[PDB]
Amino acid sequence: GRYIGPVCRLCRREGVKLYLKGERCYSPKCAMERRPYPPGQHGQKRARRPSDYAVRLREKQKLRRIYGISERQFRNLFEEASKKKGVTGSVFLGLLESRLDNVVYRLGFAVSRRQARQLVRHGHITVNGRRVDLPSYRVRPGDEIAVAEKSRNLELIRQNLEAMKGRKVGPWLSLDVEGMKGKFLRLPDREDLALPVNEQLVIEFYSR
Amino acid sequence: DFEEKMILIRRTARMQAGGRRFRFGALVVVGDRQGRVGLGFGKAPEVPLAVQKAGYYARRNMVEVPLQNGTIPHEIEVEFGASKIVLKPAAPGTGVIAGAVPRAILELAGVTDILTKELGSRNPINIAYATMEALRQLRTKADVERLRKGEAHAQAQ
Amino acid sequence: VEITVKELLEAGVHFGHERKRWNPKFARYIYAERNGIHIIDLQKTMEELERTFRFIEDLAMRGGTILFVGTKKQAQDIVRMEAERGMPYVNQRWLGGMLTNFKTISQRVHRLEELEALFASPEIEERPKKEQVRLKHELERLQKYLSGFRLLKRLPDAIFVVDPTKEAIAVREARKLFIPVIALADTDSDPDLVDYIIPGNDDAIRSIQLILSRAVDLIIQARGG
Amino acid sequence: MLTDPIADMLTRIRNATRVYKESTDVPASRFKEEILRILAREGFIKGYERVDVDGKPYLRVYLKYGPRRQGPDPRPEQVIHHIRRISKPGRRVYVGVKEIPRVRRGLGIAILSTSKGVLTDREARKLGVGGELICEVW
RNA sequence: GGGGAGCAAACCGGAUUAGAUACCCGGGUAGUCCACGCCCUAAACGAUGCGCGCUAGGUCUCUGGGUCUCCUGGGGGCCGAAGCUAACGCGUUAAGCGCGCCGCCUGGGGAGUACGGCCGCAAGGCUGAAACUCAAAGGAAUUGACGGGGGCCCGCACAAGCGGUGGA
RNA sequence: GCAGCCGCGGUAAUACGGAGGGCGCGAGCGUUACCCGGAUUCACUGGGCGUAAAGGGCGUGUAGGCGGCCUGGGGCGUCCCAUG
Ligand SMILES: [Mg+2]
Ligand SMILES: [Mg+2]
Ligand SMILES: [Mg+2]
Ligand SMILES: [Mg+2]
Ligand SMILES: [Mg+2]
Ligand SMILES: [Mg+2]
Ligand SMILES: [Mg+2]
Ligand SMILES: [Mg+2]
Ligand SMILES: [Mg+2]
Ligand SMILES: [Mg+2]
Ligand SMILES: [Mg+2]
Ligand SMILES: [Mg+2]
Ligand SMILES: [Mg+2]
Ligand SMILES: [Mg+2]
Ligand SMILES: [Mg+2]
Ligand SMILES: [Mg+2]
Ligand SMILES: [Mg+2]
Ligand SMILES: [Mg+2]
Ligand SMILES: [Mg+2]
Ligand SMILES: [Mg+2]
Ligand SMILES: [Mg+2]
Ligand SMILES: [Mg+2]
Ligand SMILES: [Mg+2]
Ligand SMILES: [Mg+2]
Ligand SMILES: [Mg+2]
Ligand SMILES: [Mg+2]
Ligand SMILES: [Mg+2]
Ligand SMILES: [Mg+2]
Ligand SMILES: [Mg+2]
Ligand SMILES: [Mg+2]
Ligand SMILES: [Mg+2]
Ligand SMILES: [Mg+2]
Ligand SMILES: [Mg+2]
Ligand SMILES: [Mg+2]
Ligand SMILES: [Mg+2]
Ligand SMILES: [Mg+2]
Ligand SMILES: [Mg+2]
Ligand SMILES: [Mg+2]
Ligand SMILES: [Mg+2]
Ligand SMILES: [Mg+2]
Ligand SMILES: [Mg+2]
Ligand SMILES: [Mg+2]
Ligand SMILES: [Mg+2]
Ligand SMILES: [Mg+2]
Ligand SMILES: [Mg+2]
Ligand SMILES: [Mg+2]
Ligand SMILES: [Mg+2]
Ligand SMILES: [Mg+2]
Ligand SMILES: [Mg+2]
Ligand SMILES: [Mg+2]
Ligand SMILES: [Mg+2]
Ligand SMILES: [Mg+2]
Ligand SMILES: [Zn+2]
Repeated sequence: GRYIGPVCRLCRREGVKLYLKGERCYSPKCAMERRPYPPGQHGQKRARRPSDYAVRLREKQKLRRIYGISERQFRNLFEEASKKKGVTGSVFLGLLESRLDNVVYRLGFAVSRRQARQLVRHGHITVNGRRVDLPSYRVRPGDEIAVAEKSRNLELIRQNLEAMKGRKVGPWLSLDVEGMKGKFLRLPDREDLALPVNEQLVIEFYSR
Repeated sequence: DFEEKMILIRRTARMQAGGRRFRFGALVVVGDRQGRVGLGFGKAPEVPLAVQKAGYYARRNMVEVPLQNGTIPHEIEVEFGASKIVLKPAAPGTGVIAGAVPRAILELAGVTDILTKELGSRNPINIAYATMEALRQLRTKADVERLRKGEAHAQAQ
Repeated sequence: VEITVKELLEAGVHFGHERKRWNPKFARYIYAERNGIHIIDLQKTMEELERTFRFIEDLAMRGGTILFVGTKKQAQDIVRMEAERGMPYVNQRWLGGMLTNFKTISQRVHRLEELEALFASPEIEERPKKEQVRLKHELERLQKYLSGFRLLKRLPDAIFVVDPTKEAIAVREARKLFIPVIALADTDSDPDLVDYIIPGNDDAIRSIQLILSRAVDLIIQARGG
Repeated sequence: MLTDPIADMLTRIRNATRVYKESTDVPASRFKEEILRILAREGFIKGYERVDVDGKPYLRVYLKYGPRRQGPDPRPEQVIHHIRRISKPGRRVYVGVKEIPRVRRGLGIAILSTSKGVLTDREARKLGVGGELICEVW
């Protein structure tokens, strides 16, 4: 299925912080905070210089891992993004960011992207008044992304929206904290997303 | 103060009665990712020493690539010995779609989008040189206009 | 101080080489051939000597050093004395590298500055009488080859060579380093390699003697006195 | 024997330039002189002049170069870097308008023979016509 | 069919050599020669198809013409501009820049083999594979090593000596 | 025993076998077979033949291919427009 398994670890293979976890990825526990080397017997030993493949590969993985997502779903989007009029490097991220699983997390309903996928799949999410539970559903602009009237009372739902007390939400989005609704306004331009990815390397990895 | 890259490192043999005797060769690129790149091939008897050498040479052999918005001003094809490179400029978000060598050279030039094929001999060193020579040769509806009008330029501009 | 078309004839400046040795590129500087030898158009020589002297002058006026070069047995003592009156010169052997490998050559300068240092010194009478002579010999050669190079504390602003086809080592070096080349060029030479040309006899004393002096004359004219 | 006199013309210019000839003569022809007329406008040559060699019609092509260069080889940049015959006898090359090509991202010329004249790629594409694709230049 | 001095496959005899059954020597038939008819292959080589135009020069030579210091054609060589080349080299006798047309190539061995067809009196030739098998076969250039290759030089290395070992 | 290729294994195997650890994908992953690609390695785009494979042993010349300068007609090729 999607990847379940140990995560603060990919956090470590990519050598940067992926925020795959959640409340502690922010605390002095992400093991990036404690063991910034990669996992395994050998992560202590000095690295060999990467091959071009290596760097192209890893930059792909870093980006993909950030977003959850299977390679088959990933490659299929990069494919779709190339068929688009646009700058595919950017068009891609816009497409990624359009995922319900993601929109929800960015909205601040879920602590993390992983937790977000459940919130979706277990039916806790409204899209335009109706239920949606495919984490892959594509949110278009004008879409309203709410919490189910039912699931309004969850600890994490309420506990997370109380962090919204002092966060502010992405510039292409609008949150209705009290009403527990968010609206998807436009696609995020490249400059809005501030990921630690060199999208261009991803493109290059796929043109082999 | 540029980035350096390793195109390739090799070992090579002489001969003396009683043994092979070795020497090392390093192919090094040097760029500032905004239109200046130099290539150096240095040999010394020790590998890191060769690279030092190589790096020195690279900076003396420098070429100003006229980058036009991440890409090169027109297409171009250049032979060097057996080896031959073709550089077709490309649109945004295309990437350096180029082989092992040319990439390194192009990347450090400051190029981001470009099409490529190697052809003929694939030999690193000559492909290295063919590429550097290709870039040494690019011009601009600007560079070109001055060559052709030239002999009375500044009457129309 | 300029120069007369007449004075040039008297020098025998227009007497080229035989037709056998000959660079067709040089044709653009030839009147005709009489009895086997090409005769250099002085009407040209003169109009180039101008463009060329005009360069030499401003360069000097701005403080530039001009390296004079003549290996040929004819030139030597002319290059020498002319240089001195105030530039550097090479007149014994052109040591390959003097320009492009300038550093490790000028290294040899500090060696003789330091052996000069050692012979004015007490510390010399120390060394065994064998190293003593063998050190005077080291010094001696260095003075031979370097007595004019040792004035160059950095690459010349231009080099002025007598006979470019003899010297095209020196010349090659200059062009690789983007130093302007000036030469007294005969018919045997690629004029394309000479940034500032003077076509005319690169062979006779009476010819070089004239050119080099008027050059140098012009130099210390435009150095204030 | 001579079979392509336009090849011959182009190639005369090519070989000339590589030796930095100031000028070369080419046996005349209404057609060739048209191609030259084009090359003139676009600045690849200073111009041509019609002359007479032994009472034979010729065309003096006056070539144009770059400026002298420093470094150890000072032979000027070419202005006609590359001239090349496309439609040849024994394989003609006709192009429809939406198939007339672009030479060096707009930096070069393709010379076309059309029922409306001898046109440059741009001149032809403006008059909305195509024809025989003679040569390319840059 | 004619001719046959000299030469000389095979073959005969002498030597050499571990053995020669070859290299050396003495003989010697075909053949080499002429005519006529066949054969039609070659390192049939410039290992470079023909024709035409264009792109510095120097020098040597055979051979024409001129107002024959020199100029101007056509050959044959050497050296070289530009250029070309993997290099060696080529370089107005192109292997440079171009157009026309023909022939040919597409990994090594198998193999110029097999089969078929054509020619041939014959010997045989032209045309011409695959199965299989290898992972190379190749070209030029570099360093070295070696040569019953060359050149110059040295060591009690030989020679010139004096004295020994090998025998007891 | 591995082995697509170059190769690995003859007592220190990052190449066999097991283990730990890692990488890559994930209800799938590998293998074999076949097509296209890479293969400008049949080269129209886009290759060659002095020595790498490659100029016919040389000529004559048939079909065919190709062919100087000026002017004019035809408009087959060719090009443009409208329409099916
Ligand atoms: Mg592909
Ligand atoms: Mg430029
Ligand atoms: Mg080639
Ligand atoms: Mg563009
Ligand atoms: Mg190849
Ligand atoms: Mg290969
Ligand atoms: Mg001389
Ligand atoms: Mg059509
Ligand atoms: Mg008989
Ligand atoms: Mg016998
Ligand atoms: Mg006998
Ligand atoms: Mg006999
Ligand atoms: Mg005639
Ligand atoms: Mg003659
Ligand atoms: Mg001749
Ligand atoms: Mg030669
Ligand atoms: Mg050359
Ligand atoms: Mg010719
Ligand atoms: Mg060829
Ligand atoms: Mg075959
Ligand atoms: Mg085979
Ligand atoms: Mg055969
Ligand atoms: Mg045979
Ligand atoms: Mg045969
Ligand atoms: Mg048979
Ligand atoms: Mg029969
Ligand atoms: Mg035959
Ligand atoms: Mg060999
Ligand atoms: Mg020897
Ligand atoms: Mg003795
Ligand atoms: Mg004795
Ligand atoms: Mg005894
Ligand atoms: Mg295995
Ligand atoms: Mg393995
Ligand atoms: Mg193992
Ligand atoms: Mg395990
Ligand atoms: Mg595992
Ligand atoms: Mg193909
Ligand atoms: Mg072709
Ligand atoms: Mg080939
Ligand atoms: Mg052979
Ligand atoms: Mg061959
Ligand atoms: Mg032949
Ligand atoms: Mg043959
Ligand atoms: Mg016919
Ligand atoms: Mg016809
Ligand atoms: Mg015709
Ligand atoms: Mg007509
Ligand atoms: Mg008509
Ligand atoms: Mg009509
Ligand atoms: Mg018609
Ligand atoms: Mg048509
Ligand atoms: Zn984490």
